[PDB]
Amino acid sequence: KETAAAKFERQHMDSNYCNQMMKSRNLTKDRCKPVNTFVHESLADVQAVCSQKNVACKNGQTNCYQSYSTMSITDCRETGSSKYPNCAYKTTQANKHIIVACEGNPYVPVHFDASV
Repeated sequence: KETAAAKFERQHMDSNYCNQMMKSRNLTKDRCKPVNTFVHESLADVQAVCSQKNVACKNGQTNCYQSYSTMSITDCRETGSSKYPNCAYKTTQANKHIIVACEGNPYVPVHFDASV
């Protein structure tokens, strides 16, 4: 069973698209997840953000880090009409800075806090 770091990778890493990938990565096989972001950068370059700019997370904890550069991301957002089993997503591609919460040793991303 998955570690938090493994779950982050299955849910967000990817070095219509959103309906296909959300199903493939087991996000919408048994529920419709409202939002999810996929990052199209190498895993090592996303893991490298845990030593970049320290910032407060949305919740006030301080183990969040913002990437110095923008990264290629796809945002998947459920339509207003979506209902399990027929989940449906609006796909938006963008190049944005990512903010991840990091934990562990090695200190690696375990939550996607935001893109900016």
